[PDB]
Amino acid sequence: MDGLSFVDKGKIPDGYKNEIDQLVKKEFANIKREPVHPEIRGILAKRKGADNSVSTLTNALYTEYLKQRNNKKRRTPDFNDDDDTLFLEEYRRKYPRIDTSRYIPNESSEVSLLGIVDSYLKHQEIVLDTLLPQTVSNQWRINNDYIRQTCTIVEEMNIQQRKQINDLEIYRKRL
Amino acid sequence: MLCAISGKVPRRPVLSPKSRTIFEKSLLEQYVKDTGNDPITNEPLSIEEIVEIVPSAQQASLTESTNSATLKANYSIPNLLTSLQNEWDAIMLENFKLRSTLDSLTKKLSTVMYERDAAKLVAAQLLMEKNE
Amino acid sequence: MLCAISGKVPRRPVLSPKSRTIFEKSLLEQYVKDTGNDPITNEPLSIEEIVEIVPSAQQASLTESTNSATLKANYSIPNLLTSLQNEWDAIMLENFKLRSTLDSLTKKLSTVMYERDAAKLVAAQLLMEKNE
Amino acid sequence: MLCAISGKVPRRPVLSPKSRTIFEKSLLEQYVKDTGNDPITNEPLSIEEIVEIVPSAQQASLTESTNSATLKANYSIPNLLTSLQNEWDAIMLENFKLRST
Amino acid sequence: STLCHHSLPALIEGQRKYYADYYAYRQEIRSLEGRRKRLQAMLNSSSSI
Repeated sequence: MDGLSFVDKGKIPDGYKNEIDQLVKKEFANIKREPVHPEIRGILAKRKGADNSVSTLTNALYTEYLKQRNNKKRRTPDFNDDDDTLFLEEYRRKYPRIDTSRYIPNESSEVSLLGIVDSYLKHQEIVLDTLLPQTVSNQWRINNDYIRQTCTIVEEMNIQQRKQINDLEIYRKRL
Repeated sequence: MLCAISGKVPRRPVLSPKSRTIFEKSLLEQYVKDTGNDPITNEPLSIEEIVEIVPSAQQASLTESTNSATLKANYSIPNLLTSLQNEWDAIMLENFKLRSTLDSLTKKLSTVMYERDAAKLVAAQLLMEKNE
Repeated sequence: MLCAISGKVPRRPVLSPKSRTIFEKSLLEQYVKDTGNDPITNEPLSIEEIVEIVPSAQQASLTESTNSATLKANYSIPNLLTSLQNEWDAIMLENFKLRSTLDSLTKKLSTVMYERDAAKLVAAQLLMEKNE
Repeated sequence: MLCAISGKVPRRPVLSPKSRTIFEKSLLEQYVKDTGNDPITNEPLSIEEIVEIVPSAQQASLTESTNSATLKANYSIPNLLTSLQNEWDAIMLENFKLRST
Repeated sequence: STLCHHSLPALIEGQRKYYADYYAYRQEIRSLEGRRKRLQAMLNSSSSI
């Protein structure tokens, strides 16, 4: 029954809608459910790319996340830990990170580390004194102009979209 | 105009003739090497079909001023390394969010599809009983 | 860099200008004596056209110190940056593929929801006409 | 062969015709654009006079496979970033020593 | 902030709504053609008894 007719929504009493909702629930209970609907497999089969190193890392992170989510749900249900923050905390705990804090000089610091810090500072000084003053204002102006034009364009796109929706609703009201 | 893959300003902009869309040269060339197809239409696309766009000097200034660490007065090599790590973190978080969303949506879609098929069945059954 | 004839590190590197390729001096000189031609391009080449690459005195001290662990560190900054760039390209493509799948699933979800609701309305009409 | 400026294996090797020396393309082009001279001989050199060395297919495969095979053990982005930081520190120590001397 | 948090999401939500309404309008056109075909098919089936 492919040509599902457009039944005029206002004529049917709501009691028949609630009874149909119950009947559809009953039949949906009788339907055996596969974990993915057969139709969706065609879409998902397009996702399969090459096994790049990144894909292995992101798969690993997501799998370990799923394991920690399960174990936390098993331990403490009250934590309104947003999934994002939990993922980030796990990634920070497991994987080695750039530690800039080692650059803070201390009296106990080795001369080697002090000399590294001094060289970093000297380069930063030269950039701030000689380079950034000439360009930063221009960069900010250019970025602001580009963004302003982008905003204008996206607002015009929003207007054109609302117009398309309205024009289509008019067409649907002429049928 | 942003690369239709990264959502950033392309450092080397190229046009796919199949989708008539702008991409970052590296990203489009890699996608074509991996798939032989246009990323938008999935039509077949070779590297030799890609039309590289010639940037005007103003486009160069735009590319270097947009999304550049040189916009901020805390510019330094340690700060660059930290910003890089932070962007990697944000991208990993985004990838996680994408996966979690796709899983949830797959489950919701499957549910609504079984509901639709059940509804179609109920409608057919009612029409059959009414015609007996 | 390896001599294109021998596949070994040359003890006296020379560049052919025609092929812009590195050779061992004795091998290129002998091949040019035997043939008069560049071994790669087959263009005519003379012994006076051969550019003998002078190893810098720094290169000599470095080619002693290449047993040092700091040259065995396969992590030159340009190579690290390029590896990072390749991983960024890869992640961007994975994210794009994810987003594209998610959007297609969303459009399908909407379509199915409309099919379900139209089906349910047809069923509710047939049930009305059956109970009357 | 190493770049006469960086002391590292180049990624885009070039020859100066004046000094007859190998450099990394980016470094030599920058030095010439700044000074108009070859960094060793100080003879005047243009960017068009630079001879870009074409790597043989065995050299391209060797550069890719040395990078690949040795990064493979630490190819995770976190290890890459840590190595980058450590290399920067090494360079900054060398620069500081030079400046102090 | 205005682009990322307002104008883009609004554009995408509009696009999703348009896609859905267009699919609906395509179904309605098919249903009208199908009513005309179902009438013709009923007639022909009664004439084939």
